[PDB]
Amino acid sequence: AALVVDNGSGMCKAGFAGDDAPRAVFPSIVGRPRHKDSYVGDEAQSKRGILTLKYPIEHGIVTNWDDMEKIWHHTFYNELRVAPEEHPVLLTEAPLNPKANREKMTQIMFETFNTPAMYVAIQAVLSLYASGRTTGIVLDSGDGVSHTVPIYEGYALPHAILRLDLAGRDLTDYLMKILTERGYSFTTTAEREIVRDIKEKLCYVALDFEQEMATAASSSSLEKSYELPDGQVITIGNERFRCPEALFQPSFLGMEACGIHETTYNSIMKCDVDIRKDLYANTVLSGGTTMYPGIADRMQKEITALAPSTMKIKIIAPPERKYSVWIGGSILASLSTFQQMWISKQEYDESGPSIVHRKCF
Amino acid sequence: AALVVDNGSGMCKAGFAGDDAPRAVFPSIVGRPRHKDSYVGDEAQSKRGILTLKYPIEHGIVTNWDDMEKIWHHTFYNELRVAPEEHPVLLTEAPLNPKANREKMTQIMFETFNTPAMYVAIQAVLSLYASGRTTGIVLDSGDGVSHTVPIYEGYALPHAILRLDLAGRDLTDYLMKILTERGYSFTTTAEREIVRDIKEKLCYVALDFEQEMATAASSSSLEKSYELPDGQVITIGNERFRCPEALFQPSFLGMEACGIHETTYNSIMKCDVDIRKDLYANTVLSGGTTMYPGIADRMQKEITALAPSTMKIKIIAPPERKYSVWIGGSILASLSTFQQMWISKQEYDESGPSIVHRKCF
Amino acid sequence: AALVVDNGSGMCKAGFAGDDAPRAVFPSIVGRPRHKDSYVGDEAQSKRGILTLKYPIEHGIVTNWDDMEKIWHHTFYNELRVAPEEHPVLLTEAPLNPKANREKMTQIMFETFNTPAMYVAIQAVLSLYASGRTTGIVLDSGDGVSHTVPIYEGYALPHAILRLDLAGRDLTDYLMKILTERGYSFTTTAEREIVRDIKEKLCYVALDFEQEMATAASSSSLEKSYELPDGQVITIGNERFRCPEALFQPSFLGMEACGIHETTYNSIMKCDVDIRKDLYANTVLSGGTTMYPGIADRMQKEITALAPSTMKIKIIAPPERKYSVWIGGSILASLSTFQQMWISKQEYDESGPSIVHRKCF
Amino acid sequence: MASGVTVSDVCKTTYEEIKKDKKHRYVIFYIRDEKQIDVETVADRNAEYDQFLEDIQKCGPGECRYGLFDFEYMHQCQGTSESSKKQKLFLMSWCPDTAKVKKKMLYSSSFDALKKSLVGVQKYIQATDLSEASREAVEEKLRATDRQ
Amino acid sequence: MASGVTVSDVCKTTYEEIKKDKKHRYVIFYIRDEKQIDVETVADRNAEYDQFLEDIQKCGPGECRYGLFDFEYMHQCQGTSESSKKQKLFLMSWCPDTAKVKKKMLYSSSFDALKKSLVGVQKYIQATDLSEASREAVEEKLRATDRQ
Repeated sequence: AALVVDNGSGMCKAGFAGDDAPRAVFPSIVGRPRHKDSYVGDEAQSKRGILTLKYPIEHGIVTNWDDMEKIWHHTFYNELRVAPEEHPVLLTEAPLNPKANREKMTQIMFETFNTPAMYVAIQAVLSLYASGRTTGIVLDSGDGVSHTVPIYEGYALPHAILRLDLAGRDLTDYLMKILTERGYSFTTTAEREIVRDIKEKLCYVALDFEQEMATAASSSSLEKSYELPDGQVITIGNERFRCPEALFQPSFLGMEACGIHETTYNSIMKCDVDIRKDLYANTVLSGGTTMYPGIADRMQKEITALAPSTMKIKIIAPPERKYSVWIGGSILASLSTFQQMWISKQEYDESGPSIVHRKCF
Repeated sequence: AALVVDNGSGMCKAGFAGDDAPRAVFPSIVGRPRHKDSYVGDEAQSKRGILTLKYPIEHGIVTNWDDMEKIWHHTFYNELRVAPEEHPVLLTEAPLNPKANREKMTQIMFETFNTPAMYVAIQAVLSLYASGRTTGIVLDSGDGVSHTVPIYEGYALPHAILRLDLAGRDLTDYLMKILTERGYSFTTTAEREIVRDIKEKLCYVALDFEQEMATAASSSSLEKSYELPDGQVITIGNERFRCPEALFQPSFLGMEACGIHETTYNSIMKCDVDIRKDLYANTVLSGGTTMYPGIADRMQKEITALAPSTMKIKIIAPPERKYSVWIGGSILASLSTFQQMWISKQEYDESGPSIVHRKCF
Repeated sequence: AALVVDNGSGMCKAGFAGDDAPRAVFPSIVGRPRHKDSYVGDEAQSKRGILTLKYPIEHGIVTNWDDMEKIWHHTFYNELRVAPEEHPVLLTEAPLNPKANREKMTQIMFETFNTPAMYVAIQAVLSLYASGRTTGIVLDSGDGVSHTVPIYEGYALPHAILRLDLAGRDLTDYLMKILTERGYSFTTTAEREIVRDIKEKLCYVALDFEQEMATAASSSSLEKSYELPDGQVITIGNERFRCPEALFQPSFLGMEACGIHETTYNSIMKCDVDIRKDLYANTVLSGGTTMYPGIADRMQKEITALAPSTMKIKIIAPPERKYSVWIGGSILASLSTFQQMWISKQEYDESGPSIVHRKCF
Repeated sequence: MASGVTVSDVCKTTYEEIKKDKKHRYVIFYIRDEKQIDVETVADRNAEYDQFLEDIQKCGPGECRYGLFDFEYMHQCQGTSESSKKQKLFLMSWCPDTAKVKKKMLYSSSFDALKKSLVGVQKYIQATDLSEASREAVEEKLRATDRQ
Repeated sequence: MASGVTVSDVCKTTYEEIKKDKKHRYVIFYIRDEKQIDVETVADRNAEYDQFLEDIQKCGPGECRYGLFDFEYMHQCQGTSESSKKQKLFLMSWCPDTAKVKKKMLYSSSFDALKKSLVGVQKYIQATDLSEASREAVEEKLRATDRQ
């Protein structure tokens, strides 16, 4: 079975082709003692009090290759417990990944991990295909970054790809801040995970933010309780929908950026007029940060308001969209006919790392 | 004369506008018998052996309004001995105070205490203005909490405000602990006040902590004596500078937080690049916990090390910074031209508690 | 065989590694004539009428090194009748022992007693390990002091260690007082030992103190008799359980402190949320003052009431807990593999007294 | 605090066979002659957790052991209808309350040596009775580390 | 221990006039007919402490009284160059050593009644001679409560 590795800014997802879900999901972080020489993933996270933590992927782009190799090492040997030299490997990449990074990735797989074959796939394209479409726009929002990626007949349109450096991690921080305003103080990293858990379980996107604020002021109907690990029960009110509102209004975080609905709209407008209709009618949500209840409806509403009146708007929110990228890769790599599509070690030895551009794009 | 009330987490400061210093300074605590129905301030503190003591303000935020009303009642009738219905009242608030709390405060002043007029001012902004500046960053450290508050042209920048739940009270506790290690045991609340007194009289911030530790190990030159109320003389050594070191190294208290120098730096970095230069050149210290000898120099040194090399660094430590917030309010409220700036009872009756946001911000 | 010396505030325990119990147990006191130049241990105690008695260890901390050397001299030459220069020596220390004291101890062993090797171990850690655990919280209550010591994976958590200057000696004094109220007068030191004996033989901890008081008032079923050395028989009633109640309610002694159950709880709460569950489920009792019948049940009850409802509570009261610290040291030091763990005289000569921090912690 | 007890090479080898090669499901360690941690029992890859509990206790109610287990459980990510199989290695210190103090001291003071020798273990579990070693108890501990 | 002596309403009224209204500086109380504490002397707001000492002793060297005073003094907060005016109410029990035992017993056993009736007094002062009632002595006691 081939190995499938989705390289996220904040989370690494890894498993075996053909599986319905990744086997391993862990933070993409490397920790080193402030005063093993290094810790990776959950282990690093559990020792965060004494470690300096770094992310080798920043907003979808690998910026630290030494640490990235450690992440992959940890993925293959510690999480999946396999020898990579025995398995073809499919890796995902973010949109707009530099060519040099792609080549470096290819080099490390063949030369450092000695994989027999490898393939690189764009995260947004996998997600789109997994939805049965070849033409549409993907709003991909993970832990570290959000992208709008227009795709036409299977080809991403680089000129029209937009990036918002706002995603799940930022929202967790934001929630921490506004909970503090309510009187709950979460100051430690461990506590941050608790807040993340609160966010993922209790937060939602309001259809009408102002109306929801009014409701929250006049009634306790929107309040939910959360039991902390120490047994204390806290009550969360309008923080539930204020937190993800930051996606639509980045100003909540002090960012001078357009929200995800406007960004999506702007991405479509950067495309040729003849394909815009298709993009409006095929907006696919992907990534963990798109799992908020109500987000699809809110997107539908907001895009309808921005688009020409005659335009059909369709937001697609697959249920499995948390792992859509990985699932797409898993299915693809499990096909017997896909075996011919791999970059082989032999091909790499003959053509060098630049072969990745010919075989995968 | 208007009344000025600075609402601190640990201390309440109150007096008359135009005065050079508050008339009353007392603990912001309410005590109730464990087995008058309640005691406030010094009285509560003097009976602490038989009372359960609570702070209605936690880290700058009012969390108990019933008790807060008692504090104010005690302020007006017991400490200042005035009828609040005859005096306009200026109240201070911490940065990031929730809107709801501001409104509640406004409601209580007009409806419970029947003040003819009131105004709310942000503590850090008052301190900055009192230094003749409208742009800078304030390190406000009181009894219960420390804040870094960047201010640009008179407006606090909420996204860049950072909080450290470490201040004077924590240091007093810490000093108690390390004195115990030396063989002095202070276990009672009364004794805690003694330790506070020791801290405020004898403690200082070392420019170089490691060097100072070495000096303390090799010589008794840094030792100071303190006469206890019972006549016993104790000797304090390296505890003198270890105690306030906790501000720069919160790990001394077991806290996973950045020290006040790093926090200040981090606050500046959260601001727009174009105003950072102004913030570096205008760092204002405010609050009782900033009264340690050497703290300004230490801050200067530490920020210089963190900031770009071309950056001018200026730490401002006004002599009156213990009460800078109150003094600023006192002066402001004493101006004849300020009379037009008050929220009047009439305005409150017409617009409700939300008027505070329009008139004071 | 190595020598094992447990340095208690009130009692010194000493013997040979591998033994099941200490060979010598004696008061840690030095006496000098008010008007041999000095007497130590039982000898000092037997001459207490004409001697001024001092404790060189106060609440677990050595405060008088001259006297401590006499105690050790007495331990090696008088009690164990061995030459320390021929034996490695394991010494125990209380939690939060100052580094300087540790170094001084190390210096005295190598330079004054010329031991070939030495090791220092923390009392609470030894006790925990002796129970087969590496993670838990130890309630260590000896003659002079009680500690709650959270330990995680073999490391004590200094920030969460709490001390109660109430233990066996205080209880003996208290019992003397309340027996006097019943009409029995014990005024001499010799008589105090009798009271200690009464306390250790007859006293117990009530599960429900109020109910037990009611029972004692309505029936003589709780009364026990004790024959004095002169043949007189005295009857002890509700003093039997009032005395150790002082551990749970220090107010019985006029102390403004939390009882041992609250102190334990408070210690746990000072720890990270992720380890609290382990601490609740692994509370180990250690020390002579924990030998009261019923104390484990009472602790179980009280902690259950304080802890979150979902929390599993387990109190561990080993039968040998009177000497758990010493036994742990005895076993450890008897292992052939432990020989590599000693600080050797050579290492000390090369590195000085600071070597103790590297080799033992 | 350390006993000075060493870890045999076979322990490291067996550990690699479980972690990397997935040749075995679990291994039980014991301290030989109070001097060295060694391998007592190695179970095949298809062995179940119940067998692990039986093996770790097989030498009597007062006997202490260490156990390494490659634990498999189903994990459902919030928001996804799909359960994925997770595998985590844990290392258990088994020191029953019925054990003698000497044995308890020996095993507790030697545990760190074993931990340091076996790099990559996800969770360390302390157990003194079955309530702490049960499948449910262990799984709960392992899940507590699951990145939401 | 209590004598059963009651406190007149006028005492409470006068107390409020001093504490809240700042109408008067101090008041001297006495026990009328051994039955009730009542107001003897009320001094204007501008009265000084020396006058208070004179008034409380005015009835003779063996006479006991109670005195309430709104005491003003300058307080310099550590670290601040600015002295602020502090005002604290104290209640003094004046029982000179020269007083007869009966009077001493009466006033000492009635003091608690007065304390309970006058809520908000910051400091209670016991004085048997001038060394205990002097401005310096009183100020020292009042400062001892000053939050550093």
